[PDB]
Amino acid sequence: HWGYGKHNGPEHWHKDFPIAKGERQSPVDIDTHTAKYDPSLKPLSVSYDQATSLRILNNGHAFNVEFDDSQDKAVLKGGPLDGTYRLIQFHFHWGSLDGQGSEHTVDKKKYAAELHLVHWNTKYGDFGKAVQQPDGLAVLGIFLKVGSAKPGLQKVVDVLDSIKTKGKSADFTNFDPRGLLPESLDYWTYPGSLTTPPLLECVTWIVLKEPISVSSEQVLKFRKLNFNGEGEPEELMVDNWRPAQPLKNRQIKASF
Ligand SMILES: OCc1ccccc1
Ligand SMILES: [Zn+2]
Repeated sequence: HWGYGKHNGPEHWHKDFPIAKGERQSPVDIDTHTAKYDPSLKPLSVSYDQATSLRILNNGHAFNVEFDDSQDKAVLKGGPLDGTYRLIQFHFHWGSLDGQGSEHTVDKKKYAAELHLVHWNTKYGDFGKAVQQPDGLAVLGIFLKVGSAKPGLQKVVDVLDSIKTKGKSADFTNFDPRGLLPESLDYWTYPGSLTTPPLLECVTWIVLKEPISVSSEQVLKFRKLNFNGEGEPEELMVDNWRPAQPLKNRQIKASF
């Protein structure tokens, strides 16, 4: 199956998922000089005060912190969005080195990692139906650079020991995602896709301009995770990022 190795990595995905060469694939390089300020964009609204996290899972390609999305508790709205999108999970993509790891790039610059807060359009009833719609998901992307530690991320870093291998999960209640947000909500937005198979073209991407900083020790712990399951040969979970894809017929808009 698909992965990030030499024989099943991003350049191989198109064989099982033809949409990999589609018209609105993600991630993309964000050319800051070509992105245009869009005055029609409404302010972004991130309401995570009532967010209810439940568990953290190592799924073989990243670790997801999952939330209870059976009620409107943590929602994203505004910005380029019409309607309300509910937070279902967040995960990261990172590298083997601080010089790479992000999926989106800024003027070709690669960050050490990238956080994806995934939300689905409540008008479609559930995540499974939303991914079958062009405007089914809204994903907030946040870059990570190495420098000072991010206090709000430590709880995540500390539990990784308990989900080292694929298929392992652990209770992860009362985690506040507001602790992973940068100060400014200025962003770039464009229509795209999931960056992992099935690569469905159902995402309105909202990528924040301001990165958050995490410590060398924090990202170091990410790199100790495994792509493999327990009892299998150990392959470190690193470089689980898809590279930039052709922008094709799309315009990236800036909120600033
Ligand atoms: O890349 C965004 C994404 C969201 C949900 C599931 C997979 C991928
Ligand atoms: Zn992702």
